[PDB]
Amino acid sequence: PIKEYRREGPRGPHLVGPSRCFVPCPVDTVQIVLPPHLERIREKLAENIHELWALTRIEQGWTYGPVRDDNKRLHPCLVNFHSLPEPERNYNLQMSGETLKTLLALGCHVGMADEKAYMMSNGYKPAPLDLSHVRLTPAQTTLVDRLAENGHNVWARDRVAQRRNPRLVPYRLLDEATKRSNRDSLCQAVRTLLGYGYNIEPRVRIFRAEKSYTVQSGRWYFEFEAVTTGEMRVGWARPELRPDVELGADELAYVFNGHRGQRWHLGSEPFGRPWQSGDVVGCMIDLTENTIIFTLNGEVLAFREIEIGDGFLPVCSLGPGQVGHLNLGQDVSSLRFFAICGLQEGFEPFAINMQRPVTTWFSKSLPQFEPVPPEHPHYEVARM
Amino acid sequence: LFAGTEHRAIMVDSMLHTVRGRSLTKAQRDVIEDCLMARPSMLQHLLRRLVFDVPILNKMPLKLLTNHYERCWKYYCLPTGTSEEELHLTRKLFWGIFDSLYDQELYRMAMPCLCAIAGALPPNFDPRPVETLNVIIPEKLDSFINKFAEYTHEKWAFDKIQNNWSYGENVDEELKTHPMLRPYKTFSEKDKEIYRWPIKESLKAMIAWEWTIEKAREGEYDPREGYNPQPPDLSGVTLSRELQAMAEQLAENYHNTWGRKKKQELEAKGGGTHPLLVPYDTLTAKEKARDREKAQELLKFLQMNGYAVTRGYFLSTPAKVLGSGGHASNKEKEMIFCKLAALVRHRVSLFGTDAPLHILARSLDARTVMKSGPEIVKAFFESASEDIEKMVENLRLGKVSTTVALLPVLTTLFQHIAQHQFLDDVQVSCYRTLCSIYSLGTTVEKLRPALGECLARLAAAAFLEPQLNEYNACSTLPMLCSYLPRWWERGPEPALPAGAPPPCTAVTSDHLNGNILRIIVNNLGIDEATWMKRLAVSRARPELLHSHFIPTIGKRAGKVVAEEEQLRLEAKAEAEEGELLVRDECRDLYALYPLLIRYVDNNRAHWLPNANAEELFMVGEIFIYWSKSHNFKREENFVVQNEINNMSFLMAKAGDAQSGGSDQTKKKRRGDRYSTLKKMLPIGLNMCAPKTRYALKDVREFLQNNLHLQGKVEGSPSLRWQ
Repeated sequence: PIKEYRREGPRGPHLVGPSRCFVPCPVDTVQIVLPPHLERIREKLAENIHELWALTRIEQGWTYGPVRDDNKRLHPCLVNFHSLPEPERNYNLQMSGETLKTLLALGCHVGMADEKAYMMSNGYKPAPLDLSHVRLTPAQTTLVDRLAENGHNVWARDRVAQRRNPRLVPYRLLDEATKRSNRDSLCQAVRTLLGYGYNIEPRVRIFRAEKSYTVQSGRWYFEFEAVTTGEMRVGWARPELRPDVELGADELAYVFNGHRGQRWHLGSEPFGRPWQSGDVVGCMIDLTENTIIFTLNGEVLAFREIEIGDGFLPVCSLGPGQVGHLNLGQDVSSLRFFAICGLQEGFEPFAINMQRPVTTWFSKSLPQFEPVPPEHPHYEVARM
Repeated sequence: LFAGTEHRAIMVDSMLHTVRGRSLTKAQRDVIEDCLMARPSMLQHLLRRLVFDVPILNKMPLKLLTNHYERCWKYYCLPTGTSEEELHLTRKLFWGIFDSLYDQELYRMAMPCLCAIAGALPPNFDPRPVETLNVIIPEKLDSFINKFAEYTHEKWAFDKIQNNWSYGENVDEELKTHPMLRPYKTFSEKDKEIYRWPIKESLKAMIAWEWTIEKAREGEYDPREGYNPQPPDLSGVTLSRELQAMAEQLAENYHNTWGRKKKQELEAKGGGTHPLLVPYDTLTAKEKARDREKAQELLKFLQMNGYAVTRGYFLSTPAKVLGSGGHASNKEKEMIFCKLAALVRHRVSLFGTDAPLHILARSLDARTVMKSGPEIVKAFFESASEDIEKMVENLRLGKVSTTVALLPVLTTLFQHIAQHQFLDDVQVSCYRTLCSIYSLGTTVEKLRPALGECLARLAAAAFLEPQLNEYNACSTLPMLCSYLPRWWERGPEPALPAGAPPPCTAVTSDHLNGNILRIIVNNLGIDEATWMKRLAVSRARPELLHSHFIPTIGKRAGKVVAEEEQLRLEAKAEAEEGELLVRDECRDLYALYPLLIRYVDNNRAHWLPNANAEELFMVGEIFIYWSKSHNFKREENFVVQNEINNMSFLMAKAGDAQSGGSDQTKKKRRGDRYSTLKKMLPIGLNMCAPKTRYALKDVREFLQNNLHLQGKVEGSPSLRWQ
């Protein structure tokens, strides 16, 4: 149902929004240089890469011969790397030089940090070394995935002359099973370089309960289940708040953030825990004892010694993709969050007060005209 | 804000005059308090001119003003966590202060707070122009100087064309014409030198400083009357930060060449002084720009002609490398004055941990080198305890993010075997090693296995200090062979042996990451062991920390004994409460028992099963009353005073919350709609303001349960004093 700000769920109406929304455009790599002293490493890496490619084919049952046919398992490139002319050899050479050029593009310190250093097959079974013996750094693996992304996007750029093939999509958006090949060759080049000892160093929805329903007296408590982890921020805030300002960035708001736990009251203030998905926030505003206690599935963790300037309102705010189930009363809908720390402290669910479902408001992304107030960031008008 | 900066620079000038004694010191206290009172950024601009003054600070009075200003930079450090680079220069000045060697050490502590400001960054004048005329420029540049001087004519003319100036034989500023406005080709070479002179003197300054100037890359509003320049876009040329530094220092040359002459210009005359006769670092970039635009545009034209141009946050990490050199300098001191400055730097080392990628391991290697310079002292002296505090910070150094350092741990582990023959300060490093291990709990291996040889020396043997280290060091078929025997140790329930065995339970708790239920039984056994052991000294309090780890290892059936233990603590308390009543016509020992119950609250935290407690509707409510009965003893009075004695050697509401549920299961939901018996139970609380007589005013299912809320209301009355 397009964009949306709500969708129904088994526990109740989960809140959503604002969602998120291209054609491939790979960065140039050919302009990058991989100079002579490293060009020898280009030749060696091309040799070991062509060898590992030969293993990748032979494992599939490929066998050398004049024919290039796939079903017959016959292929010209299964001959010696030296024997291959720099075209047929370029398939494992130019890809390697472009690999290192892309490594330079990544800002890697891919110099000569270290000196460079089995089933029978039909006329060609060379062996190099045990490349897998050395563990890759995770950063190097992510960089390898960047190599797969850049090389595949470039392959799409070359294939752009030929609506569109399913393979002709950006690497970020294509299915992960398609990744499991370019990532494999990337792991091959990575185990080759590391095996040679080459180091590589590299619009927010707000939900407000209705102003008529604003609390101003007594103790109160609402809940917010969260279908998905992320930039959640749930708390109490004064009715006169302006939505255009990010929530929690001002004195008017008192909210606890989703990830990191950095609850806000005008600026950052870390506390609590980064809860896992499905955990209940369950905010507990307290008047007389002017504080706002917070919980995580009945696990108490906040803001203290406030004042009632015009009462308070039940407030929530979602991230770009985050989704959660705001909760407001109905003892049947009450679960782990209220059965424990709720009644014992005497705090009241809103449907104790009410029968009608509580309507709220939210800030549409849509710009609209609005008369300029005399107080503002002083874009002052002057009739004359 | 600029007026405030001016007044601040003026008061700073007064402090420089002070750098009438005590009164002027009061004026320095005035500038100090003024700095403390305060936009903060413009205040930091006045503190930027005062940062240049800080460069002038290193004099003792100036050091004191710099110290109070450093405290202002500590308040700035609080507020903040461009000018940050100047703060880095102030850090270099602090290292210079380290090179300078009482109160000065405290000033260095202020420079340690300034070092914390650097960590936030990581998150009369005496001009000395270099001689120029003595230096001889190579003559290959003359073709360039022709083009750039002709360009100077082009700019000086184009600026005139902006006001429509033109050639005219008579001088007149109002006629919009001037005689000098004639083509540069018409000028004699000597007249061309009028334009070339600042240029050639500038290049002579570049050669006197031996800055590179060599051939390389290739180099090439209505129209008005008279000569009509349309000057090449030198301003669009982009200098790098190095080239920006070079242009900034040529602007410094114009600030010195003219700056030295301007002094003498007013010396021979007997005249006063000029505003520009101030240190270059003090200058605002705009005052610098008057010469900088002349300086950059020269380098931009050199780059336009392709001449090579060189002098011929991340820095804070490089500053740590300088500290590593100081760590090497400390090793020179370790060979045994200069060491005392390093002892002064130890305070900064404590600040360095509060300050907090792969390069940081080199600093951790320096922290390992710091251990090398400390280990000799292990085998004034309070600095070693500060180094022991740094040893706590050494764990933070590992938390911040070679192989020989791991070998050093095997050496210190060997020292534990020497202890078996029969010092403690060397064992304090093991407490730091435990802190290093607690840091490792968040995250070669044979060197870690070398510690098992120490563990063999640990199990074989005041000794609690070394034993506590094992609890953190614990972070396995080999361990499994003795792990089953640990259950046999639980069957022991000789008090001294418990202190070491308790760490072994924590060791299994660290290994707990089903199988935990067996460890839970080991924990329940520890609960069954501590339950009797606490009925009897201070060593149990050491177990209370391990009991917290045992709580992390954690069983509702075990609570049935814990309730009986809490009741036994309460039934004994009934005599202890009577012990005070007996004296009406001591309890300090009970505070130690309360500390045992403080562990029970940590065990209650393991039960916080409190989630499961709502589903019970069990006997816990009666057990909570025992704690509530203890609360009555806490506000009878003497037991609360007894806790202060326990506090010298150094909650209940969570239990009370479950007690409130006694008013109810499904009936409790009806109480929400009552805005069922919870409402009537509240009426009983009104009667608590004034035992069975209150219940009669309203029954075993009610009057008994009401007594719990009534006693809790009495505890609430105890909380009413707050």
